[PDB]
Amino acid sequence: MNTVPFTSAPIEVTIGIDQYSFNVKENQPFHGIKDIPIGHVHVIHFQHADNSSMRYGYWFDCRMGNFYIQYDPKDGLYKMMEERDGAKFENIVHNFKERQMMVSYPKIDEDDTWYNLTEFVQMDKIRKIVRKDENQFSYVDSSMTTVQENELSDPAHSLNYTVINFKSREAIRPGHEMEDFLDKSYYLNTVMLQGIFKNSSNYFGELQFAFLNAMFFGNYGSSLQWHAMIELICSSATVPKHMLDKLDEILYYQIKTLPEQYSDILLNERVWNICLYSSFQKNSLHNTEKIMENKYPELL
Amino acid sequence: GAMNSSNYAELFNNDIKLFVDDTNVYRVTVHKTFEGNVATKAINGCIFTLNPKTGHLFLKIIHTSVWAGQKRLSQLAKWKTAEEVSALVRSLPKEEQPKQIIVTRKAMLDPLEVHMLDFPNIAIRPTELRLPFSAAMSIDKLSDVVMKATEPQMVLFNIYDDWLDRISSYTAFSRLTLLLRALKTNEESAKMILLSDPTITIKSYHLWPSFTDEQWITIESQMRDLILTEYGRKYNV
Repeated sequence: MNTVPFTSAPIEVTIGIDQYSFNVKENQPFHGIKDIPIGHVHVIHFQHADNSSMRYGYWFDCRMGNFYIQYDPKDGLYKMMEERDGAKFENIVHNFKERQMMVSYPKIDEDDTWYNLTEFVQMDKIRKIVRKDENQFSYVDSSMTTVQENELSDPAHSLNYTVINFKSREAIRPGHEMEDFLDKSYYLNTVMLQGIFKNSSNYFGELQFAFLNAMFFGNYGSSLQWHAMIELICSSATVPKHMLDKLDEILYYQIKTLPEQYSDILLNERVWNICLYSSFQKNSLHNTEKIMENKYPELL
Repeated sequence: GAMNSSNYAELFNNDIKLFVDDTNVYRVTVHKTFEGNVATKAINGCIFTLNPKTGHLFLKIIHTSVWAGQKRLSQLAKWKTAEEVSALVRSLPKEEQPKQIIVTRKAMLDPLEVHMLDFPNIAIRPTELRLPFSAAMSIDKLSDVVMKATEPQMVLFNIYDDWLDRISSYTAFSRLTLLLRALKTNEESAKMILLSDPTITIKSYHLWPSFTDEQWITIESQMRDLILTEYGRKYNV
């Protein structure tokens, strides 16, 4: 169990850790988050009380280093930093725990939600989507645009998700125009799985990371990417059976976790109705279809 | 974006463009089987691809053999249309290729877009105009060449005959669409109008009769009369 200490909390802020969240008052004696489960990536995220715009945060894995948060009054945000002196870090954390100035990561034992949302998500892949190679952790916020959005403007601050485009030469083989447009199996299995991602685990990891950035930061390009990756699978007649069963589980937990009040913006009516009722895979997503119909029947 | 009454003179500027109409590509007769079920029999069809500025018509005849052993033919017909239009463009010299292709039905947009990915600079556009190109098979010489075809074939026409020697392309297109709208609303009456006087003939190299300017005004008036009557009939007004 690892710890992310805070130097201080100089501005009033709602702090998220994974799917949990806590309100911290201005200059409240808050010094961080303890008992963070080892073995998973995590995200710590922020919404200032005075600017409910710009949700922002940091993806990290405590196995990769000792990380802490410190407010920067010049740039006006809570920044993640790495402490390279392990003795200084242990000593700081031990004092803060002894003074009981940390919140405990509040996981219920039965609860597998976070594992189920991050099963295929790896820090090393996050860091290739979010390029800032001098840090071990990755910053994301509500406004960052994706590489594909930039093609339709600052490249250093972009989300380099894999570009998917159903009306593209990459997606359509000369002479198989109609076949490849109506059945995307070629594009899924040869171009994306075999060619770009190498395996379905990496595909699922990027899909899961895109969803989580959409949910936690309202990142619109991430929502586009999540739906595109779902639609590519649902629109393929030929999908490995284990991939479909895993996709059903992935989406089920994403739909289960989504705020009820955010379904209007975070769910694309067309994609979901196509995927669940029109597509090749309309009969392959039993758990997802059941929770969608009981939780968001209006959308459908 | 979409083509409508507001940007109508764009059709007659000097950027090459084509209309593509697919309404006569997949044609069938519906009939009863011996067992009393219903079946279709396909008949020859055609793609109607028209340069509205010049009158040049690229009539690709669609022989029924292209449907043999195929499923979902109304869907295939859209992709076959797009394949053939794309092949036509590729066959034209670069300076003859269109800058825009306007499809008369929105369901042709994605098929044509996908087939034309190699041509990112050719704009594929829908239209809000209700153009009467489906009536092209009411033009006797076009109907005749489609029904006689024993194999796939492209036949080139000028759908304006020699009109551009005397009128502008805006006016020629207006006359064409008036003639076709008439043929579409009441083919028999429209065809009576055009041929009643046996001293006006169709030249061997033309599609329509050799009317003088004055006779075209009369003809055009008779076509507008036809269309309005039918409209009162249709709608009891």
